[PDB]
Amino acid sequence: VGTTAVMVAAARAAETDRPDALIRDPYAKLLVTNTGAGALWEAMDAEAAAMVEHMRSYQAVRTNFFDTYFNNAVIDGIRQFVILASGLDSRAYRLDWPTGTTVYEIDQPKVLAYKSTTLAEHGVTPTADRREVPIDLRQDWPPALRSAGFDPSARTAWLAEGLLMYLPATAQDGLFTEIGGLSAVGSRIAVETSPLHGDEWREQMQLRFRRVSDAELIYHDENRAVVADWLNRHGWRATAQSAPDEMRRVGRWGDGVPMADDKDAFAEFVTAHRL
Repeated sequence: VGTTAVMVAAARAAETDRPDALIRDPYAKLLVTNTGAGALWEAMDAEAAAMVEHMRSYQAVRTNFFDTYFNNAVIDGIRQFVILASGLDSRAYRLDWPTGTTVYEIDQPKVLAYKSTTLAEHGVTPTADRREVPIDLRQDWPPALRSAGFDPSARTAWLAEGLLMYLPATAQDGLFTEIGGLSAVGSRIAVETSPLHGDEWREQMQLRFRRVSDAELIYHDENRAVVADWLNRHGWRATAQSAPDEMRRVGRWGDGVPMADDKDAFAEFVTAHRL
């Protein structure tokens, strides 16, 4: 399990522990006790403190956004879901799924094995029809998804959280092309984009974070396609909500964190419907 997947699960666990929790992930603590970096993340001036509060709030708001997306897909009758690079995401376990729902998780086999076994040791299994698809997304993943039972003729809700910023710009295009090729009319996708001008942020976040213990986007590319624009010319109707706009909407934006005035330092949450 990567460092990033642990950190964001730790954030969800931290949110969940509060009385005023925006989201509740009963499985996140379980999942980061059993790696050991959520001891550090569980443990961890104004700018520095504002950075830790931002990490927690951004993850809460992001989680709430994608949860709402899946919940609304369920309401709209969609019964096939795909979580791309599912990591430590516990949505297949914690969200309410109607009978007849299938939820595919695609990620590398060691990540999937860690999550399922860790959850088992705690007596946790899913109620919904959860299907693992062990493959790397930079490789030929569509046949793997199909062999797991995926029906391309059915409406799908796809999720790509915390992924694109860790993929080379050329990989992003190929990913979306494959998704389009597997998507029936009325399918949807929600994705967290890579920030428009956003490698610098991780460094002042790394620096502020490194003072908290005491006590990088290697693929950042100026030529990366804008996601909403790309989807809107490849068979989708796509719109974007900036992460700061979303954080403001629910009263969770702290303007005290460095680069607060730079909306380009933050992801957008793009939602799209297949035409």
